[PDB]
Amino acid sequence: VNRCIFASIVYKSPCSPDAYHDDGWFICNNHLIKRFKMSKMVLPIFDEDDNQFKMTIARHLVGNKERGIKRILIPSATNYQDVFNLNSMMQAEQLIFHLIYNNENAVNTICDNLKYTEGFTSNTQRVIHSVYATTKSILDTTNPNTFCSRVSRDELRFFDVTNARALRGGAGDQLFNNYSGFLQNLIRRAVAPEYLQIDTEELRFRNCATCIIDETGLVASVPDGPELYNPIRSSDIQPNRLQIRNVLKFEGDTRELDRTLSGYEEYPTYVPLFLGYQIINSENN
Amino acid sequence: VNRCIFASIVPCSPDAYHDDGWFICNNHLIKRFKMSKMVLPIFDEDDNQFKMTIARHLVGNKERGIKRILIPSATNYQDVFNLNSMMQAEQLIFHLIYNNENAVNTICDNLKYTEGFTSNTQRVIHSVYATTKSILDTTNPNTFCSRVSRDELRFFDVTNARALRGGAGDQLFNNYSGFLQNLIRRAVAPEYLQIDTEELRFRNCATCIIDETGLVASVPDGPELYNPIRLQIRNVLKFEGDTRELDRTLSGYEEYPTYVPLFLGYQIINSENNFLRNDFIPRAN
Amino acid sequence: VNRCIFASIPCSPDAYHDDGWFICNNHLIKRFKMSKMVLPIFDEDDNQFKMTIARHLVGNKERGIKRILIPSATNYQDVFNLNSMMQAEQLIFHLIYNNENAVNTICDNLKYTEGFTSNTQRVIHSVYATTKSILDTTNPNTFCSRVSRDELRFFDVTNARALRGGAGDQLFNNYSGFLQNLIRRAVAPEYLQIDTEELRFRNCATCIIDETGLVASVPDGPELYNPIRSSSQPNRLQIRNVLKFEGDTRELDRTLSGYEEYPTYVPLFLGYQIINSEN
Amino acid sequence: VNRCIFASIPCSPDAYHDDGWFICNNHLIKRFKMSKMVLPIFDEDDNQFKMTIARHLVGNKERGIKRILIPSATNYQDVFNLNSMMQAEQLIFHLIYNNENAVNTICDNLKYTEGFTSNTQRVIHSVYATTKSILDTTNPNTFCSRVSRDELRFFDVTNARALRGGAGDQLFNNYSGFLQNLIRRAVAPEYLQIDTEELRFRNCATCIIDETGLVASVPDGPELYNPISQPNRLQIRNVLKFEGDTRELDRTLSGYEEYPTYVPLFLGYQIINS
Ligand SMILES: [Zn+2]
Ligand SMILES: [Zn+2]
Ligand SMILES: [Zn+2]
Ligand SMILES: [Zn+2]
Repeated sequence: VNRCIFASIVYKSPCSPDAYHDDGWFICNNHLIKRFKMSKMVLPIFDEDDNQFKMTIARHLVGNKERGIKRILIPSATNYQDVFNLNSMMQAEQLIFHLIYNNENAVNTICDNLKYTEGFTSNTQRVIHSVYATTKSILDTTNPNTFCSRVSRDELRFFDVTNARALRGGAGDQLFNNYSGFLQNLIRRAVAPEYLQIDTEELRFRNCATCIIDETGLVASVPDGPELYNPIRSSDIQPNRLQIRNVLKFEGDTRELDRTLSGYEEYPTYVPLFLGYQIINSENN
Repeated sequence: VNRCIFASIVPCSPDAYHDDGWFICNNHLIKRFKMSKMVLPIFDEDDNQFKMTIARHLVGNKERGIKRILIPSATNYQDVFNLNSMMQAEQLIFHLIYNNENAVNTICDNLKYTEGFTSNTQRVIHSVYATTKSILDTTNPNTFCSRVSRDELRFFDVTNARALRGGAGDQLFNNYSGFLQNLIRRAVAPEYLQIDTEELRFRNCATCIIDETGLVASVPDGPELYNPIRLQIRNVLKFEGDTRELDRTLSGYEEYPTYVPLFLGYQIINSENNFLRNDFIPRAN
Repeated sequence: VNRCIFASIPCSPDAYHDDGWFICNNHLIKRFKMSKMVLPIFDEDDNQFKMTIARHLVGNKERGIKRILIPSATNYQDVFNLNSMMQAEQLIFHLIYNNENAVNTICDNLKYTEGFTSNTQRVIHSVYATTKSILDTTNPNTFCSRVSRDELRFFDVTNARALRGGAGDQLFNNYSGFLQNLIRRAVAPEYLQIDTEELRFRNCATCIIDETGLVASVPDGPELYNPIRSSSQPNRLQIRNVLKFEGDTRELDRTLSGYEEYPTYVPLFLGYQIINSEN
Repeated sequence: VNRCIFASIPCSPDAYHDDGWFICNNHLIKRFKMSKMVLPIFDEDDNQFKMTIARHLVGNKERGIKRILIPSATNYQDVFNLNSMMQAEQLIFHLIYNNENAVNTICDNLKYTEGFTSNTQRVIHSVYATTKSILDTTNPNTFCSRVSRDELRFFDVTNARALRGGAGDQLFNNYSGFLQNLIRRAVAPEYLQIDTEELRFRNCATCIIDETGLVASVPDGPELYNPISQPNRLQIRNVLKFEGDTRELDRTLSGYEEYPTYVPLFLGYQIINS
């Protein structure tokens, strides 16, 4: 039932129960925290008030104080190994990552290593092969670059729209493609465009984008100036050597005054992901 | 207790009864200015909290010009306010607000010309008048001994705050009646806040632009964002709610608000904090 | 009997307890960031006894003027928004600093009020008269006994062998005897010349005195860490910068509890002192 | 249950439990006139954290040899009469100080008198083997097989700023790894760069380590107030010159806090980055 690759892995995998349901997302929200700093979300859209589309969206908890690498949400096939250091991680995780990045050479090296171990042949071979095949089969349950484009559509999505005060830049759609198509689907669920064309009409959803794609990887960054403050809830996640941090935090009184005011309309303040443009065909000409 | 200015009417929401500086029902707020009494929760995620007002615009997307105007400039009041439709009390209120002494005295003589004034309704009417008067009087920051902002100053552009530049919008704000200034400063959340030692950016991009024509909802650039809500045409568009159910997973997903709240102007705090926050003094710069 | 001066007008319990200190610990903490305490002493043996020493409480990250514990009579008018607190405290401050001009100014400002010609005048006379009475009980006039007296004894270690001291050592003699005494009561002389031998009790003085007043400055290097602990304004808020650590040895701490604890503080030491024959 | 070295054939309650001190505090005083202690410190964010430290009680003593806290391998056999101990414990000290020539000299007298039934050979050799095993548990490099892989520490602060502690640190490295370990227990650094955070903890170091041994104090002039052949029979008697109160006037101050009354060992420089 549980789709999650981590739920396939064998420790604990206390997946968020959603993964047992129709949505079919590749990852439990828990592991979404684990490596991605992001929460799946919805942004319902409607005109006749039938709430029709309920389109998915994602929010990130990237700390404002993060710099450099930590700004990167998802590293490129270049240097993801350096970003992650999978030796901090189990062999199953290493396998999965190498598969996703198509590091088939490393996959070969791991299978060579395990070959000569008796615990491989005696016990683990069924686990390794079942996980390998199952994972790849899941990927190829979509892989719309392959498989007749059975899943989704051409979809007419673009992420590449000009920043008008930028130069005529734009690159690494090649890299987008090179991402295993489950990644591309994930993005197509994470990031809404600022714009959509209806078959006869265009609609705009935010004043400005919120995220960018470097050749290095997806980066939550302002196009200019300081990053916005992110109040990371800190409700959710080792320091075997002791770990320390400074932090800047509130102090002050008077909060009681809100007792009455709390009745008013209240605004959620998370950081959504915006980038790109969409259209629906009037006809599949 | 009910302190909506439109209690004077000779109907307000119960929410008006809170002792709060709105001095208006959400009812009349909507019915005149297409806005809602909203608030911002702000957190430092120890569950240390801070809070501010919000009011999303409600005016429909398509309509233009005066339709984009939320409240006209005094020089342009009647262009929006079709006074002839609007009851003399309403007219007098507005004229006072805009300082239209001329119209005030005009209505004064109209009292006599309304030979029904012989009915001694004048007593009630003028009582209502003075009632109204009271509130403006209280709002008047110019009263010598009234308390004023000194830890704080609000501005209506980034540059205007950052260098006290001759922001024409800020100039015209000052020129407006003190009540209007008060209501604006009450309603409008900034894009940025400087702090006694720090600065915070809430969004990379402002909501709207305003100019000497009046209070204006216009976007800074491009098209207005989507804004949802007998011999006539309902003209409704409709779209394929095919019932492709997904709630079985999505129901837990957090839903981003579909609203256009205010991120307009720039606040400075630049002093040893002595907020004294629990008082609605005019608190002028 | 309440000993604290401020109790005239929330005092710590030691105010009403038999403190030899002038001031309640609450007021001391608020104003000058210090805590009242002691050190024991031994006649080479279990035959042991005490001497008072305070420790200051100022943070590691305080800088410039903030480094001052007790400013001089000049700079204190800048260090403290004297307007920030009730007129009576202003008058008390001016009296203790001998700012009698400002005292008279406050008196005139009060008399200007039309409500002064009432029981307000009685209250004011009573309060400041009692304050002055205590002050003059502390201020030398024919003072000769052990109690509440000192007599030409030096902290300048180098000239104290000559029974002399530098102008900086003289400095506090410029202040009221109240100040001079309570200073020396709080801060231990690090060298001592007992009537029989001279000894040292610490090698590295923890605090310094300047014309600006009492500076809780390190003589050298970076300032030492301080945990600000315990101890208000509905009006006020701000942001705090908080260091913290993780990786707790919680179950090893059980074993760590098994041996003597040495707490850490900044006890106040400087200079030198001569001691009289005692009985 | 848990044991110190001196469980080797008395033991102390201090040695019912250990964290790599592996001596009674009894023996700490008995040998080097010091007591072990903990140094709790905190941030008020419920952020308590503790360090190990020791204190000596040998202030106001004179001419060095009286209050040297630790000998040197060059001189320990001189400053301590080896005849003070029996049952070849001299060999244990020779191991600790790396005088394996003296170890062999003792073994020359342990093979002599075979002790067929009592197996005095074994009687010494079991202790010696456990000593060597513990010493290489405190191996001078603590190679990763040796749990308790130490973090960096420096003592010559001035080159610890260059991470190049000089002759003092070289001599420390030459000293037996157990000595190094126990120094890590006893001596708090004057400075720690905890993720570059160069904290300072005291006005000044107290003790100083010479190539000849640990000296309780750098200065010998400004000595600090310090409370506390025919052996087993000596007596000393004291005289004091200070008429005063009958130790009751101080009862006024019975309520207030008192500052600690010790001279802990503060010395050196440390870095702990990532
Ligand atoms: Zn999972
Ligand atoms: Zn109303
Ligand atoms: Zn008091
Ligand atoms: Zn023992």
